[PDB]
Amino acid sequence: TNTKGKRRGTRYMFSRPFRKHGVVPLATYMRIYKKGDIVDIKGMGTVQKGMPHKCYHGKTGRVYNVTQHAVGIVVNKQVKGKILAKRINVRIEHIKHSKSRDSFLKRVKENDQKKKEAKEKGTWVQLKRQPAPPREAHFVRTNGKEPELLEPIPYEFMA
Amino acid sequence: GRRPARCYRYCKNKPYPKSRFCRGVPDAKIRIFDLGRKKAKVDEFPLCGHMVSDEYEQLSSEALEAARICANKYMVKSCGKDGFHIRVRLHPFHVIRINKMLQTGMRGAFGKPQGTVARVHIGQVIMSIRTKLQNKEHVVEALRRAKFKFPGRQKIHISKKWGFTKFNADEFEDMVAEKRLIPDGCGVKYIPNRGPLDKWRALHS
Amino acid sequence: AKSKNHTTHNQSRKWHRNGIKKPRSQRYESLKGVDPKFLRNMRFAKKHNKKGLKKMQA
Amino acid sequence: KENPMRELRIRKLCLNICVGESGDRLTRAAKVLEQLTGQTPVFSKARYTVRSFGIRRNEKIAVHCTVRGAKAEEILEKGLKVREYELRKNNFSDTGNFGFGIQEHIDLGIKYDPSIGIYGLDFYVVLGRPGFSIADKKRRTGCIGAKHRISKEEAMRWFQQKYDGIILPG
Amino acid sequence: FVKVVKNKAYFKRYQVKFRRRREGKTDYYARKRLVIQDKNKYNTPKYRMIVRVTNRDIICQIAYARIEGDMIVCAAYAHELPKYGVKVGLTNYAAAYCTGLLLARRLLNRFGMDKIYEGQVEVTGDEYNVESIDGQPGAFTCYLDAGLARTTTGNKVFGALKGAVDGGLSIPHSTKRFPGYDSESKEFNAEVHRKHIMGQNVADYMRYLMEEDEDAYKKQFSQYIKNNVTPDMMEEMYKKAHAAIRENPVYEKKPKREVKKKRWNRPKMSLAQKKDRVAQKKASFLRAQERAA
RNA sequence: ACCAGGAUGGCCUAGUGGUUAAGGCGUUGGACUUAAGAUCCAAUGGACAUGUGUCCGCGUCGGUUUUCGAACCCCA
RNA sequence: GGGGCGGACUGUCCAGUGCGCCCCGGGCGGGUCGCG
RNA sequence: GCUGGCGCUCUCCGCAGUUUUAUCCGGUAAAGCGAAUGAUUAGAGGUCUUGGGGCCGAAACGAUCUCAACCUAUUCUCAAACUUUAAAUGGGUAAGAAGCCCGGCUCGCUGGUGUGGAGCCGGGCGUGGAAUGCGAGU
RNA sequence: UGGAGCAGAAGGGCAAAAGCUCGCUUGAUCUUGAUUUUCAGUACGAAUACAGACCGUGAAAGCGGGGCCUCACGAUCCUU
RNA sequence: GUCUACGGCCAUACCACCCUGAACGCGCCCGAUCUCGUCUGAUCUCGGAAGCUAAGCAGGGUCGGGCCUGGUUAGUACUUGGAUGGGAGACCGCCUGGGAAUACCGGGUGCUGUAGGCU
Ligand SMILES: [Mg+2]
Ligand SMILES: [Mg+2]
Ligand SMILES: [Mg+2]
Ligand SMILES: [Mg+2]
Ligand SMILES: [Mg+2]
Ligand SMILES: [Mg+2]
Ligand SMILES: [Mg+2]
Ligand SMILES: [Mg+2]
Ligand SMILES: [Mg+2]
Ligand SMILES: [Mg+2]
Ligand SMILES: [Mg+2]
Ligand SMILES: [Mg+2]
Ligand SMILES: [Mg+2]
Repeated sequence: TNTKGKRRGTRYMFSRPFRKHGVVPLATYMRIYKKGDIVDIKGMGTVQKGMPHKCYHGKTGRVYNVTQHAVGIVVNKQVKGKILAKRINVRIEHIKHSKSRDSFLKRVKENDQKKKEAKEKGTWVQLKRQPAPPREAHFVRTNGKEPELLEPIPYEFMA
Repeated sequence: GRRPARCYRYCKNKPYPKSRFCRGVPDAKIRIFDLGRKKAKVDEFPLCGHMVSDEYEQLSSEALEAARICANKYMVKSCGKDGFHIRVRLHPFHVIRINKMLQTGMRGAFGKPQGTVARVHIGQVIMSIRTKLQNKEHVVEALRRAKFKFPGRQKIHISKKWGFTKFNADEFEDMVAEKRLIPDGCGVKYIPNRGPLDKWRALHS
Repeated sequence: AKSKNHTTHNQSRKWHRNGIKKPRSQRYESLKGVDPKFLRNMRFAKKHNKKGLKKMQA
Repeated sequence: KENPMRELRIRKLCLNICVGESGDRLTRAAKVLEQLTGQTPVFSKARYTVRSFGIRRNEKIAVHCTVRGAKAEEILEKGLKVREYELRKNNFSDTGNFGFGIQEHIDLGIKYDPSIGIYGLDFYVVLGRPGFSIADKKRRTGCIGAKHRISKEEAMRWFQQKYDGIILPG
Repeated sequence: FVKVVKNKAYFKRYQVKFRRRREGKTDYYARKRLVIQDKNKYNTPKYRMIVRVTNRDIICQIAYARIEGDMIVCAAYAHELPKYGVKVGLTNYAAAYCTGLLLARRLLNRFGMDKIYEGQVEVTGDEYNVESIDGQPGAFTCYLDAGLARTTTGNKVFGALKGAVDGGLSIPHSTKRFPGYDSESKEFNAEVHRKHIMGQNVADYMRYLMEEDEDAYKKQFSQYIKNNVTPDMMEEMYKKAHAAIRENPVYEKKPKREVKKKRWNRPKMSLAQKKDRVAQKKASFLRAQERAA
């Protein structure tokens, strides 16, 4: 059997990237985390305090509590056949703001900005994003040149 | 003494080199990987022939020495004592194990290091010989004789390259002439158009 | 008499028979684990929201 | 014309007496360095134990001092008056420093007393131009630059044009 | 010979430090503990009194750190002390006090807190700390940024600190680093600190030199004679400077004018030019052989 | 094979906690005796079995080698 | 591509390379609009 | 945990062993060793940075050759307990009414600041804001 | 650029440091709750953010409730 | 055109050598009475302004090394899913989608925020 150690198998996971060791850049610490904000967990190995467990690395959660140097996050964690909503405490170094929700915020701002105008102009805009449609019927111009003829190559033993 | 090579023909295990975790490994039977005129220049031995593997198999160090003795003997007989250069292009790094049983059974059945065996892929060169152009049938018969020391199927392929180099034999001589390859012992050194200009002045003085 | 040591073989089927349900998120989630100083001040704010009730109706 | 700041100057004269064993025989060498330099020197400890030398770790086996100002100039003229203004070409280092050794400190002109004895010592001269302290400052430390460094062949020229010294070959 | 250390693999594996650390201008260990706010304070600015001694100038800045960079709220230099009267000695302890006081009064006048929070109007040099008056806005609170300056007793960063806290800024400090604090008795002497604030350590040096070596006095205080500053006027000259600072601490911008767009550096050389240059070098080197033979 | 050990002057044995190389016999030189043993006065020598790690420093502690001896190898 | 003015810069033969403003000769490339 | 039974609360918005659009996560396959660590084959080019020697000298980096290490560029072959790179498959999150947008109170937390945060109230906005499928919850 | 050291196994981490040398110390103290880890989502152990004291240290920002992290340990009954 | 003070991103910024640097600045530089700390005013700390861009620093240069970004490598290697595909096997081919990495060959060589100067 294995060991139940806390950092078992985290040799590359908690390690720093190549030529990215040493001083933590200080705008990591300057980012505002509100209640309810959606963030991504990624354990930095420079700071050994507040370190999330390896099952939270690469998980995304919702911040429920904010303290001086750390936040509490609600994280979905699958425990065999049930998913638990975790209440974990993790420092500011091991988290980063998720960008998955701030494109939905861009979509709702351009969707309420397309509801509130064009209503006075009477036309109808689209808000539900359709998937990638079949390609429309189009003409392909071969102006002058004939399409180049391809043949399979003879087999030559390379080396 | 040692088992027949059919026990360790296939690359079944993960690679297992000798390191600080594998100790008590006996030295390989093959030690010398180059025979013939090692000191021959790059323009003296233009014609290169390879013995190329066709299987993902494992060649023993004993076989790698037997084939180089067979090929060496035919090339010293046919091309004369120094008219060739043989490079064995596999070095046996994968250690094979043995669980010797004279009783414990399969309890604690992790082997002690039995021997050293090289791993070859489909299309990887096993042996290479460079020589003069007129010794081509002697190269082909030398590798064809050395074939029988090896398990599995090997092809003999006269390479497009110039000896033991990465450059083609047709483009080789005029790109030596244009001072793109400077001959440096066995092979060549490529001179790109990218260094400081003092190297270009030293080359074009 | 040796035996099988460990497996996770039929487990993914058993987890999916009644489903792998996401945990039940409802609005107004509980305040367990929030900062006690912040929560004590929040309870003072909730205790005195009735104070400025006339300004609200005005 | 060269600038006034390319003029070579003696940064420091570093004197040590390496006795090799601790006690009274090292305190009298400290008194030698005191009467030579005008200041109390500091002892240096052995880094590890070598039985062939008779040293133990962290045992005070040498004493040394650094002098600057005009006092380094005066003690260096003392040292070269002992050495008769002759240095060998190999006494100059690759970075533009030089040095020598005195077999007897009372040859410098320190009066002998029975309470101390006679100690040989070791002279090292570190030269510099103005601006060599930027590698030692705290706020904006840098390297001194290639055209500002002292070559061996420049420190030899400074020595021969500053003390009329004769650089012995070999 | 020697295995060369700065080979190709060395620069492949080299991780350069931060630009400010490589230059030497920033202690990032200090900056992490100094500029970062607690995260349950939520864009509440954390203010700094950056105090920087150059060779000819003391700089006192009030800043707060943002993600996109530090945001300077107020700034005061010593080169503007000729406006208030301190013509000579723009990098002494008294000038440090003057620009700390000028930074404090400029910032409080910008925030509207000039008539409140006046500090010590008479400088006596002891421990003083402003306090928040109820009903009025609370006092401005910042923390000192000495940078890499070795905070020993008598450092001019603490002169700037004393100028700021006598102007009315709430900065946490002790009197252990003010000049006049005796290290052996562990007591602080406000009168000695008042002499250092009013420059009665340097007028003592001019009186010291005018009796020992008049020529060394000439070469040590040369612009003092040119500006006609004597040992006897130093206290009231700094007093009039402090009174003028609290009279008018607002800063007027030096007006922008037009210039003829003159470039003083070499422009970066183009790809066509750097190909042509090496082609010309090759042609010249080859002609220096086909003309030699 | 598994466990437990053991390798030091020419032979037989000491030797730690980590700094001291020990003893007996032997060898060598001089006395005693006509001479030799015995006896008396002295002297030398150690691949500390190897390399590695710990430590300032190892014969000494800790893992791996190379020669040896001891115990066990049972129920059918 | 050519012309004009302003400059910068380079080559171990006067010779050459960009950049700024203006003009011409256009060829070209597809987009947008109009006409048949 | 899987199972059955008994139900119950609603339905007649929600959810998914699925994709898409976004967005993070990873160090396996492959690849690399003219890149760190480790292993390792071959020549070549150099000098004193040392040594082993022939030969010329008391000898001399004085002349003279080599041969070794050493250094500089190449080259052959590699790694589960190496790695600059680095997949495919895969794991989180988001795809709205519990959402946005105004106004106004409370706070003993925060503190230049009707500052910041948080909690309360009042109002406004339904094109239900990817595809597909299915009644769910307890 | 760490090829050293950080008590040790190994891995990760670390350069005006987390290493080395000084200065001062005792946050290796008292007291609730919450959380992570193994997990049944139980304990122990270990750990993490907080809060309430009382302190240390520094000029201050801050940092500290043991050791840079991953290991170094113990229920009921009884005794003290 | 550029610098100073504080920075964010942390080499397109580093490294080696060379050339230029107007004005302010940054510095080097002068000194040790005071503050302070050293064997040593070299550092640190303080008090200054005779001299100078020599150094740092800034801007350029190198058929520069590194770094960054492309092409090639290469639809190669590998890979999701499929077959009563092949082969004694080893392994390989096809269908279905996904898809690298060196060597080799191009291009680039710090942007930028706040406050305050100089032309
Ligand atoms: Mg196997
Ligand atoms: Mg079982
Ligand atoms: Mg500090
Ligand atoms: Mg792994
Ligand atoms: Mg592989
Ligand atoms: Mg506390
Ligand atoms: Mg510690
Ligand atoms: Mg019991
Ligand atoms: Mg000085
Ligand atoms: Mg300069
Ligand atoms: Mg210059
Ligand atoms: Mg380049
Ligand atoms: Mg700017």
